[PDB]
Amino acid sequence: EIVLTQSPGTLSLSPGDRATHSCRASQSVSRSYLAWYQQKPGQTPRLFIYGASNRATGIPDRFSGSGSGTYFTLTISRLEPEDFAVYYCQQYDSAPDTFGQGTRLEIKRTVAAPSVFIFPPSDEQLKSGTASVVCLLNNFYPREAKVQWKVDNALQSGNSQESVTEQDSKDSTYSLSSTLTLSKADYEKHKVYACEVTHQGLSSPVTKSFNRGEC
Amino acid sequence: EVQLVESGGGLVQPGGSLRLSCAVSGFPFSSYWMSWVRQAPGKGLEWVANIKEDGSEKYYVDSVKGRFTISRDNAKNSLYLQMNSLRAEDTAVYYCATDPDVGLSDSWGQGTLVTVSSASTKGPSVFPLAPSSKSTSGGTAALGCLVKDYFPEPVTVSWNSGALTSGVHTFPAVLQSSGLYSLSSVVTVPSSSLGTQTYICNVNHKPSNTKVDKKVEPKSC
Ligand code: NA
Repeated sequence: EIVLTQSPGTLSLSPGDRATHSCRASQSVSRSYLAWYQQKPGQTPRLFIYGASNRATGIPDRFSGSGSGTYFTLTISRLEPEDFAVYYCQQYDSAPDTFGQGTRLEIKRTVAAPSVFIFPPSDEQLKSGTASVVCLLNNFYPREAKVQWKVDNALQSGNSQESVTEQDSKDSTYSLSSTLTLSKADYEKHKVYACEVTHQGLSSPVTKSFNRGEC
Repeated sequence: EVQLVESGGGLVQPGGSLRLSCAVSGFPFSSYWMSWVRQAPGKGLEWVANIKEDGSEKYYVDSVKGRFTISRDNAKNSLYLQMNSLRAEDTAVYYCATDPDVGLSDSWGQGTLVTVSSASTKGPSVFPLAPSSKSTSGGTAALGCLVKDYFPEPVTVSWNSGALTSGVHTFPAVLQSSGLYSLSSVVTVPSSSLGTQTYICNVNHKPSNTKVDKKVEPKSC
């Protein structure tokens, strides 16, 4: 097969910047048979460039492709915040019509601290024997954040899961959910539920807490 | 408009089979080579198979040769993938994909998730996320729904029947130790609204034919 190797694996740049995505082939590929796709999270890939250098329909002028032989690039001349994605190259000269492994393009912005919210378990859920406590970190940048759960001031380990949204298409921030899962029995035995957040946008870590039962 | 509409995926037992369909409109389907491409959860795109305009030539990746068959029905502007002897390695979103020389950005289907598992479909429990009044301290309030204990993916969440989109964050699902998924969907809203506006999350889990609408009632002291 023709192996396509993309570089870099990850690229992080600000609006206005010029982004360069490289695609190297293990053997020569005719220009007529190199494509580039943009894939947003959880979305169908869109064709952006075909025949190495032609823009597909609807593709803005800031996207361009070039190259021949064993070296190809996709350029974004002037990045916009909506341009975050994984970009893939593909050759379609000879089967298998292999894809590169993708370059993840992330959009840089200035530091933004999270707003923190905490949600107790619902009475509906407690009827089922499990209690979920949710901590929300809203609209922050960069992605890296530490979330620690404490129950009556005891640090929890092994009983939480996190996930993070894609970047906001306009302002490039993330949000993050952390869910602590306890038995109902454990939840009802304790009073103070706290999520402590460490993030570079904060001057000091923030703790958001509730007492079980409060209005 | 150009459309490539896929069907036939979903949950399937190991060793089983699925028939994927892709109905194309808005360009001359019969003039193009077509392909299937798949993407395992969290992984890259992998080309699977392609087929000539008239069906007379086709190629497959080694790992599917002999057990997947690509075909087309030009009279119905449709592409198919017949998938047999399925394994966990085949779990992926499968896309129909037009020859890039079509030159159209929207030239792939919407995807269909194939989950190769012996487990049953299970619909979600939907619980409200309402913060305490005492813990709500300033102007913009968060609320949400916790969509817990479903299988397989995916679920869809909307707010107020699609009327509310600004400030919505529907998180990626997490697989729990139980082997069931959980997701939260949150929205931030003006505190001033909490009294005079209803917030309902609309949850659809097509695999189990489960639709739940949950009213999220705010807390006050
Ligand atoms: Na393979």
